[PDB]
Amino acid sequence: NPQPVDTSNITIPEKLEYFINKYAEHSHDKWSMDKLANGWIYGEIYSDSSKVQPLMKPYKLLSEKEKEIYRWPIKESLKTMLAWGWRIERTREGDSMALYNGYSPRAIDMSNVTLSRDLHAMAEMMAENYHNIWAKKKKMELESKGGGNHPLLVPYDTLTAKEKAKDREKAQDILKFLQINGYAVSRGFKDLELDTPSIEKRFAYSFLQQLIRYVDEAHQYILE
Amino acid sequence: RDDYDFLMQTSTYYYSVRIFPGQEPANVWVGWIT
Amino acid sequence: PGQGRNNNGLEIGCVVDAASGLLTFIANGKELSTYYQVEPSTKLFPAVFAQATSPNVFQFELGRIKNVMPLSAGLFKSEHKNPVPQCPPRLHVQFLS
Repeated sequence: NPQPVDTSNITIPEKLEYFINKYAEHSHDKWSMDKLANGWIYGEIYSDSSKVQPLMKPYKLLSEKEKEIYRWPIKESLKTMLAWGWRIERTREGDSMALYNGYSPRAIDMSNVTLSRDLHAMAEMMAENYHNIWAKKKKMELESKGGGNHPLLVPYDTLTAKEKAKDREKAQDILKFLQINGYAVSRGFKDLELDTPSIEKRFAYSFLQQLIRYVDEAHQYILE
Repeated sequence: RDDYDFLMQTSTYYYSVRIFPGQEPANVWVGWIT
Repeated sequence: PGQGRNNNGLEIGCVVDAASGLLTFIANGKELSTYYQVEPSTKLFPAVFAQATSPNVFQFELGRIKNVMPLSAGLFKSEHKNPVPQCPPRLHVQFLS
């Protein structure tokens, strides 16, 4: 049963709009990488047989509706990350960056950018969430057609590394670009209080209390 | 074009260090030690 | 400048004036403010201290810039007048242990 955390109610903060724009630009840029590598060329006429497409104009030159396809998944990804409550903070370095702020595109290599242990756990959680989103769409299609059980409908845990590859790489690269932009992302919830000195919350105390209750109950039952 | 005579009369030497993208620059120090 | 390293790895350039003992550093084609003046006969070892946040950490580059001698020309006596940069097998990276 796939349930992603609903993000319709939650809205993105306006301060993250700079990141939204910048990552839309970077996604357009990697798309330009694959487009040029395949061999498509810029041209005002869009033809698939001629293998020409006008979207090699820069991101600023792109149309507003053309920008929709990029920041849309960006919007869902960020509302998913924020609906989980993960506090996203905004460092002095990016503030310096914002103060600072024939088509030759060039992307930023994320090969050496690396995340922490906890950041890996967060990326895995958001990745499985994205996979459950895909799972719901595939399943709506599935019993819209009635049958045709798709092989990859098994849980993310059951999935293999090759199957997890594209989901994982997306869920990681978004965090990678977040880090290089300089946004501070961490865990949403914070500990309120751990009653460590409490003997009660030690497992032995609860176990022995239950044993006491059971022994006393058995004593009453044998008395009757 | 560099001056060949300046290169022969000079005593200034150069080396450079490339910090690969993805490595934190705040964790990297460059210079000379004795 | 900011954001000038994510596209291409940042390059600190170290220039040593053996005749005057002036140690100045250039980064991304512009001279940094910090400069060191050493006393005569000082023997200086190129050194990089780094804590790794990536599988690849850094790279020693032994090239030259305009009006400056390559590092091998000062390290080795036979190459004193050889503008071509060189990395003879004697040169190798060492670490504190």
